[PDB]
Amino acid sequence: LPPREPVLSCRSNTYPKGFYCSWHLPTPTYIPNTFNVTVLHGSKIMVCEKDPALKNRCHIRYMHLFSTIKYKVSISVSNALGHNATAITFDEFTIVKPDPPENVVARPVPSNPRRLEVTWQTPSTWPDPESFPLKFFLRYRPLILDQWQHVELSDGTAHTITDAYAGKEYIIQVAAKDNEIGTWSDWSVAAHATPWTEE
Amino acid sequence: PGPGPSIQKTYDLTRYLEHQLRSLAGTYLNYLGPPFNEPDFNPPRLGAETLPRATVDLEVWRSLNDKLRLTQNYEAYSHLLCYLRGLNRQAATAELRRSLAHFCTSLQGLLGSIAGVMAALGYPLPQPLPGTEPTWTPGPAHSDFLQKMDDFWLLKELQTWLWRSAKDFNRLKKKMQP
Amino acid sequence: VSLIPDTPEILNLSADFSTSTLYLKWNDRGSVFPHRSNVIWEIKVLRKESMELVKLVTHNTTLNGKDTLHHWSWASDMPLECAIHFVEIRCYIDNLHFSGLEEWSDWSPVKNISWIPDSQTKVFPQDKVILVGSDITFCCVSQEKVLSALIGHTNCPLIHLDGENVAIKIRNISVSASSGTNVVFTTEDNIFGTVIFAGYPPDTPQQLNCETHDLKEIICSWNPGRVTALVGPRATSYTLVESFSGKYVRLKRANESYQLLFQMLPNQEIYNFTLNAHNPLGRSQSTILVNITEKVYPHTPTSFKVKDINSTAVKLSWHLPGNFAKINFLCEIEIKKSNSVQEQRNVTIKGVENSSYLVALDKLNPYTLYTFRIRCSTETFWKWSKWSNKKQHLTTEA
Amino acid sequence: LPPEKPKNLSCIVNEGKKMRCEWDGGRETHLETNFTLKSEWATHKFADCKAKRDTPTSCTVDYSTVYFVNIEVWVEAENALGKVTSDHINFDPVYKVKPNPPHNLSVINSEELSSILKLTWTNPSIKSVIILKYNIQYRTKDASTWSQIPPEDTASTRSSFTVQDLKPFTEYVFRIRCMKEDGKGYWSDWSEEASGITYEDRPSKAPSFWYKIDPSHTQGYRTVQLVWKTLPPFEANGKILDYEVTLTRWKSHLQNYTVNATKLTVNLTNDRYLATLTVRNLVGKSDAAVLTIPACDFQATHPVMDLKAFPKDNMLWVEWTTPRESVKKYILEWCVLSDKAPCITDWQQEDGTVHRTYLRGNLAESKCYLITVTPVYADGPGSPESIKAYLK
Ligand SMILES: *[C@@H]1O[C@H](CO)[C@@H](O[C@@H]2O[C@H](CO)[C@@H](O)[C@H](O)[C@H]2NC(C)=O)[C@H](O)[C@H]1NC(C)=O
Ligand SMILES: *[C@@H]1O[C@H](CO)[C@@H](O[C@@H]2O[C@H](CO)[C@@H](O)[C@H](O)[C@H]2NC(C)=O)[C@H](O)[C@H]1NC(C)=O
Ligand SMILES: *[C@@H]1O[C@H](CO)[C@@H](O[C@@H]2O[C@H](CO)[C@@H](O)[C@H](O)[C@H]2NC(C)=O)[C@H](O)[C@H]1NC(C)=O
Ligand SMILES: *[C@@H]1O[C@H](CO)[C@@H](O[C@@H]2O[C@H](CO)[C@@H](O)[C@H](O)[C@H]2NC(C)=O)[C@H](O)[C@H]1NC(C)=O
Ligand SMILES: *[C@@H]1O[C@H](CO)[C@@H](O[C@@H]2O[C@H](CO)[C@@H](O)[C@H](O)[C@H]2NC(C)=O)[C@H](O)[C@H]1NC(C)=O
Ligand SMILES: *[C@@H]1O[C@H](CO)[C@@H](O)[C@H](O)[C@H]1NC(C)=O
Ligand SMILES: *[C@@H]1O[C@H](CO)[C@@H](O)[C@H](O)[C@H]1NC(C)=O
Ligand SMILES: *[C@@H]1O[C@H](CO)[C@@H](O)[C@H](O)[C@H]1NC(C)=O
Ligand SMILES: *[C@@H]1O[C@H](CO)[C@@H](O)[C@H](O)[C@H]1NC(C)=O
Ligand SMILES: *[C@@H]1O[C@H](CO)[C@@H](O)[C@H](O)[C@H]1NC(C)=O
Ligand SMILES: *[C@@H]1O[C@H](CO)[C@@H](O)[C@H](O)[C@H]1NC(C)=O
Repeated sequence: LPPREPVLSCRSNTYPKGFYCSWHLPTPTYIPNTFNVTVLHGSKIMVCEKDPALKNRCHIRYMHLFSTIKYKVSISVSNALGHNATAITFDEFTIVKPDPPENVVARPVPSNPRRLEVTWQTPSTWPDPESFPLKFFLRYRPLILDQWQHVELSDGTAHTITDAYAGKEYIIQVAAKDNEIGTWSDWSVAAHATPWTEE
Repeated sequence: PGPGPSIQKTYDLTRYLEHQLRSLAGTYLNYLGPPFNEPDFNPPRLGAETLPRATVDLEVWRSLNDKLRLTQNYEAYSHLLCYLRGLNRQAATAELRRSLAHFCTSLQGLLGSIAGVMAALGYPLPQPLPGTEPTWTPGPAHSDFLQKMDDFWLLKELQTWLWRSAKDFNRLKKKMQP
Repeated sequence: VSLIPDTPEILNLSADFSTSTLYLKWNDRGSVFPHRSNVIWEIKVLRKESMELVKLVTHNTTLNGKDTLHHWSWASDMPLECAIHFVEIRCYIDNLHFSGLEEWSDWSPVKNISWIPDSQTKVFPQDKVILVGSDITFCCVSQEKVLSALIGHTNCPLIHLDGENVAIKIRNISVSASSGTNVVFTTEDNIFGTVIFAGYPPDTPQQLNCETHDLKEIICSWNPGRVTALVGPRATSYTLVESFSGKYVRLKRANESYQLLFQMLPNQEIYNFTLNAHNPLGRSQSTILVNITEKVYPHTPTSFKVKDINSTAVKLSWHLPGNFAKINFLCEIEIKKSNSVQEQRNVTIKGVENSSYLVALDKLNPYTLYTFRIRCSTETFWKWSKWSNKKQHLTTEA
Repeated sequence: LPPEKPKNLSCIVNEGKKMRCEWDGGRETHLETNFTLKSEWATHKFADCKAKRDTPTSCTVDYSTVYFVNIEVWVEAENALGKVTSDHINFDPVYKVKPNPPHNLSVINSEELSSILKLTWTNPSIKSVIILKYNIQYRTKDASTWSQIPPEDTASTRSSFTVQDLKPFTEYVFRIRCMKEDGKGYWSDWSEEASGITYEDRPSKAPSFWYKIDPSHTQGYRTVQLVWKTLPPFEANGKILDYEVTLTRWKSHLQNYTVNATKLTVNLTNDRYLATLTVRNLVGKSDAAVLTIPACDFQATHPVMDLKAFPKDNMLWVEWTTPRESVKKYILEWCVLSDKAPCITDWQQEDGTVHRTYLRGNLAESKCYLITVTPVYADGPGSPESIKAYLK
């Protein structure tokens, strides 16, 4: 089967460091292919030495910040029945998307029966969050409502839920995002906590 | 009050100015140029070479200590304010000129607040003499398309400079208080 | 026998690169022919290796055996900096008293002009304003290859030229916004483009009426017709022209409505206000007569009070600025009762200088909650004036 | 007359809109009282103002309101007797911001949880500049007083909020105003009152029930008239759809009905029965009651004595003594006695431990009321006891 037009959408996980992305074909092929990727970035050359865990990742490394130059990449496929290529351009500000935070736990308070404490941790792959302020998005919702409540938070790794119920548990899913550059990331894995009840 | 509330007020004012600049840039791109709003239209910059750039490395950005960054930001603010006044004298539209004058006076107030903060931190460099060659920058004889491209590049550079200044203020807050 | 005309020679050729108009002149050798034989002169234009775009024939006759120099002009559809152009001339003599064969003259040697590159401008023309829907072609001179050309999201077809030049054919251009439409030529690593403006000629100014507050200056207000779609440095310019005194006032470009200023000259009393509209596309004029004595509009008198001696009741006295020492007034006065009756009457006054006036009343009434209101006019039949503030300063009763 | 400089140094700032700074007029001067207002940013001075001739109390301050800047304003007094200024005040326009009340308030039912009621709204364009604290007030459409939510619960900016521990089947209205987080600033106006109902919350209360001992004549089967009162709106928590009863008979035998109307006609026999009812809400069945009818040959079974009735304050009152062993339920009936006029039997339910309870109806005065009290035991009721008592 001849190769088709692949999909090329890159994403920057670390803003101070470089970025990485892959390329795949919509229709699979029964024979192996050979790929060659090159970067121009105006009038320059990029090597992006390849040493990933999963293939098709050369880990392009950034060199300048706030260069106001639209990054463009061009891929090329090869096959015994044909050879196509794809060139996609973007910017160094739209592909910025951090990783979902880990170690998201909650704990009730013994004094108030309708208050919960949520404390999470910053992603390890992301750099120092104190230098680059992040924006967290907490969503607390019971296990039977199936209606998420969107609450935007400021810089901080703590939240005091004053809307929690006294006889039902909740689930918390928090995301990660820079202050003014990039879009929202994925949510957390899971969370479970019960409120305090006197007996 | 000291550097406590002043830096927070400056950061909030820079965020407000960033939002206002985003709105004004959307309006300006929707208004000026049919091939400017919906298409990409990324041409090589060969017309604008006098305005200061905002291309710095991470190490040279972390090496400075609250002085060279402030001086360079003041110079860039003065130059971009002069260029914005020139663009205001160039444009002719009632509501557009009103919003542009509002943005200009807000940027002037922000520059005055930054100068007051610099004079309040106890640094023996109140106000060095800036420029005086581009202090007016009269409009030369050029083409209309060249002027539009220069204005677009100036808006892009001003947005990038505002973002870099916000990030530098965040870095200063991280390096100074804790 | 067969008579053939002498081979003509091109005297001098030139052109203007600003308006893209060709200039051609030649002197026919008519001194060797005493008869007034009709000579048929035809001109042909050829570019990019003899395309033979358009032919043109000009019929004339020699002047009694004398060489007369004449000039001929022609406007090309494309700028001169787009390609090279050659010019050739030939004639055909026609004699009445000859029965032989008359064969056309031989073509003159080739004559061409080449635009030497002096500026970095590569797209022609530069800020040209024409009538809407007119056909205009652009040219982009360069040394490398280009990709395509378009105005906006159109991708119009391209036409190649002899040496590394591309031209486009645009027909029936649409209207333009406040900013001129932009055309570009997409190159491999660069991009070149210019701006073109397409607007409408200035419409005839309607509703030309002129009123005056005082007899010292004249103001006129009207409204334009269709929009010219040319705002900024190329906006319209209105100018007033006087008949006898010859005075003129220029409009200051700054809206919906506007008013001009014209200082009055004494003892004229007759003016034919003509409005001239200047525009690089069209011109319009409007002649409307006016009477400085029949189009008078007084102002509202201010700073007036009510006071009198224990004699007959109040005598109003208002202050109306201006110069009305020659024409009298017909200021009608109206007095209202305690929200029941409002009497109407009229009094006359003479001409007074920049001071208050003198108006007398007779047979008034006690307090009875009376009020006052003034409204002045002119002896001529025209519009009235605006009202003033109401006053109720009444004298004692009983 | 002296200039009489203004004072009280108090005025507000609007969210980008035109702002007027207020000052006190003072006393009767009437000497060309036309004040002027100045502005200063310590680097650039704004254009001065001019007091209005009609009300020289407030005028324009700044055309383009800028936040986080030190604005110095002072009202100067100008008259014929010299000139004088007033006291200076330094304030931040971001502190005196008067925001807009949140619009588009709506409450919804998520998953039929009768305990929590969520509410959402849209924050104004000032949410990205200042932190807003909320104070929600709710009340019943019938009541005229409002109930305030603790302010310490909504002290921070939030997009949604849920009010818990509400009453079932009662309509609530909501309005909210916001201001700065710290408290230094002027309040905002009240938003539009948004309607909204609560959840269903099926009633956990057994409705009333009472039967009749009418003397049937068809040599056996007795026609008993089952009559029960209508459940109150607050005690029903929703529209009453239909009633369901349950009849008990000999072993391995039972019947029931689901008639929409509140009236049933079921036959009887010469054996003991037991009738229970159960009202069905939108979610399911409610609680049931108990009642037995051993009307074959039952005895009075210690009827209640010492029956006295005297209204003695604006309404009739009934009192009696405690029987020998115990009482399970209490029930009393009454009607109007006159010259050839049929009276309907109206009654109500009372607990066993209570021996005095005033009736609830729409009775009038100057009429003869025959209050009949009948006890309720585990093996049938007792003999009725009637007594007459007027009202006024
Ligand atoms: C590369 O991919 C394109 C599209 O994915 C292929 O284009 C197809 O060509 C065939 C034959 O001309 C057409 O019938 C299809 O409609 C085309 N697909 C489209 C237009 O989506 C192309 O053949 C591939 N290979 C090369 C060498 O270009
Ligand atoms: C076009 O014009 C040029 C003038 O630049 C002509 O070139 C001349 O040619 C004659 C003889 O052919 C020479 O004697 C002149 O010296 C030339 N002039 C120059 C070089 O400036 C040319 O012949 C004309 N015709 C064409 C077809 O090019
Ligand atoms: C240019 O094209 C427009 C349409 O794109 C022409 O406008 C039409 O004109 C005809 C009569 O000439 C009308 O019947 C149509 O209703 C018009 N259509 C529109 C959309 O306005 C216009 O006439 C053309 N101009 C020239 C010079 O050919
Ligand atoms: C009215 O005023 C005009 C002002 O120019 C006088 O001049 C005439 O202007 C018109 C313009 O349309 C010309 O056609 C005439 O030829 C002008 N006349 C002269 C004598 O120059 C005009 O004369 C005045 N009218 C009268 C009746 O005097
Ligand atoms: C929030 O609720 C208000 C009133 O409850 C509604 O406002 C309507 O907005 C639309 C579009 O702006 C208008 O056409 C209507 O006239 C408005 N009123 C009504 C009664 O529909 C709307 O549901 C919400 N408002 C906004 C701005 O989203
Ligand atoms: C990449 O490598 C292939 C063969 O490995 C070669 O044909 C191609 O020219 C190279 N460059 C690009 C941009 O594909
Ligand atoms: C203008 O009006 C005056 C008086 O109303 C009159 O005498 C004079 O003839 C008028 N002028 C013309 C040109 O009719
Ligand atoms: C004037 O002062 C009073 C306090 O006595 C108080 O109403 C407020 O601070 C001021 N009111 C106005 C309208 O300025
Ligand atoms: C207002 O009062 C001042 C006080 O001296 C006076 O000078 C001025 O003429 C008055 N009127 C106006 C319009 O300012
Ligand atoms: C019949 O039952 C329905 C609910 O099932 C309710 O409208 C009412 O109890 C009855 N209908 C009428 C018209 O009374
Ligand atoms: C009434 O009896 C029917 C069967 O005859 C049964 O399905 C239904 O659940 C009963 N209703 C109640 C309220 O017990």
